[PDB]
Amino acid sequence: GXGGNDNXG
Amino acid sequence: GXGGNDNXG
Amino acid sequence: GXGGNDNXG
Amino acid sequence: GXGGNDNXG
Amino acid sequence: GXGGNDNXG
Amino acid sequence: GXGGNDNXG
Amino acid sequence: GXGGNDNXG
Amino acid sequence: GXGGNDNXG
Amino acid sequence: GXGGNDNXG
Amino acid sequence: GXGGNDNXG
Amino acid sequence: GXGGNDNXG
Amino acid sequence: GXGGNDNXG
Amino acid sequence: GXGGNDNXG
Amino acid sequence: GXGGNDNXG
Amino acid sequence: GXGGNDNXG
Amino acid sequence: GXGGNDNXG
Amino acid sequence: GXGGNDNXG
Amino acid sequence: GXGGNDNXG
Amino acid sequence: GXGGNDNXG
Amino acid sequence: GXGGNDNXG
Amino acid sequence: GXGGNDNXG
Amino acid sequence: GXGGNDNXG
Amino acid sequence: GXGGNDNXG
Amino acid sequence: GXGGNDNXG
Amino acid sequence: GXGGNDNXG
Amino acid sequence: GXGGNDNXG
Amino acid sequence: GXGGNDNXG
Amino acid sequence: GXGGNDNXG
Amino acid sequence: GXGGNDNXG
Amino acid sequence: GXGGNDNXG
Amino acid sequence: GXGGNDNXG
Amino acid sequence: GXGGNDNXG
Amino acid sequence: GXGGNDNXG
Amino acid sequence: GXGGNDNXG
Amino acid sequence: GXGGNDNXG
Amino acid sequence: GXGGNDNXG
Amino acid sequence: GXGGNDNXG
Amino acid sequence: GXGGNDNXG
Amino acid sequence: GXGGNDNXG
Amino acid sequence: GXGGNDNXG
Amino acid sequence: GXGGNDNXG
Amino acid sequence: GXGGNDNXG
Repeated sequence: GXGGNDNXG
Repeated sequence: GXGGNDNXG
Repeated sequence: GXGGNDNXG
Repeated sequence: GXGGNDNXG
Repeated sequence: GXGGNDNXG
Repeated sequence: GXGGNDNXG
Repeated sequence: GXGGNDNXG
Repeated sequence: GXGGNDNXG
Repeated sequence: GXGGNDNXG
Repeated sequence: GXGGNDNXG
Repeated sequence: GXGGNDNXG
Repeated sequence: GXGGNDNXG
Repeated sequence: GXGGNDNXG
Repeated sequence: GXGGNDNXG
Repeated sequence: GXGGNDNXG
Repeated sequence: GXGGNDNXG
Repeated sequence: GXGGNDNXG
Repeated sequence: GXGGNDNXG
Repeated sequence: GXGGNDNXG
Repeated sequence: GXGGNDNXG
Repeated sequence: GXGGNDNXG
Repeated sequence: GXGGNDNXG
Repeated sequence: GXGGNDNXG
Repeated sequence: GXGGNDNXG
Repeated sequence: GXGGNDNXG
Repeated sequence: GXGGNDNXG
Repeated sequence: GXGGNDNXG
Repeated sequence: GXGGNDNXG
Repeated sequence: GXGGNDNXG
Repeated sequence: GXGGNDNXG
Repeated sequence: GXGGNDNXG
Repeated sequence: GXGGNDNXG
Repeated sequence: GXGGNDNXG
Repeated sequence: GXGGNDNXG
Repeated sequence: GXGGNDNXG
Repeated sequence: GXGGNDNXG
Repeated sequence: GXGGNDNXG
Repeated sequence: GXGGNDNXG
Repeated sequence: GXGGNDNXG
Repeated sequence: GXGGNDNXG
Repeated sequence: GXGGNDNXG
Repeated sequence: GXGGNDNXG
């Protein structure tokens, strides 16, 4: 999501 | 979502 | 997710 | 921190 | 930290 | 740290 | 459905 | 469905 | 389309 | 379209 | 499309 | 589904 | 949250 | 969270 | 989190 | 132009 | 142009 | 954006 | 152009 | 973005 | 991005 | 004829 | 004829 | 004829 | 689509 | 679409 | 698609 | 001169 | 001159 | 001159 | 210009 | 220019 | 230019 | 600049 | 003169 | 710059 | 002159 | 620059 | 002159 | 036309 | 046309 | 045309 995403927290 | 997104918190 | 993503924390 | 950024792109 | 960044791209 | 970065690409 | 769905981003 | 789905990004 | 697209019908 | 688009009908 | 696309119908 | 799915990125 | 059987598709 | 049987597809 | 039988496909 | 063009959507 | 072009979506 | 960006003029 | 082109999506 | 970027002019 | 980038002009 | 053309770029 | 053309690039 | 063409590049 | 007796110049 | 005896100059 | 008696110049 | 130019006639 | 140029006629 | 040029006629 | 202890996130 | 102790994230 | 103790993440 | 530019003074 | 001159284009 | 540019002074 | 000159293109 | 450029002064 | 000259192209 | 000693430079 | 001693440079 | 002693250089 064009920069690193931050999933599951 | 054009910058890293922040999912599940 | 165009930079390293951050999964499961 | 918590999603990366999009600097010049 | 917590997702990388996109510097010039 | 915690995902790498994308410098010029 | 003859596209692609963009979910949570 | 004749595309590709982009989920959590 | 950031999800998959549908080309030529 | 940021989701998948439909091209030529 | 950042997901898989569909080419020529 | 005749594409590819991009999950958590 | 997040309820049921989603075909997120 | 995250409920049911998702066909994330 | 992360619930059920996902066919992430 | 002289920034990459974006065709077929 | 003179930035790579983006065809077939 | 989604058309190539044009930096350093 | 003079940046690599991106065909067949 | 998703069209090649154009840096250092 | 996803079209080759164009650095050092 | 007499200079070429620029079709999609 | 008399200069070539630039088709998709 | 009289200069070649540039098809997909 | 991209249909007919076309001839790229 | 992109239909008929077209000839890219 | 990419259909017909085409001839790339 | 972004299409072939026409010099000295 | 981004398509073949036409020099000295 | 990104397609074949046409020098001295 | 583009002067100081900056840090691109 | 592009001067100082910068650190691209 | 591109001057100082920089460190590409 | 479509002529040469001057970067960082 | 610390650029480049673009003449007749 | 479509002529030569000048980088870092 | 510390660039390059683009003549007749 | 489409002519030769000048890099780092 | 510390570049390269692009003549008739 | 085209008169004198030009340093087209 | 084309007169004198040009240092086209 | 084409007159004198050119140092095309």
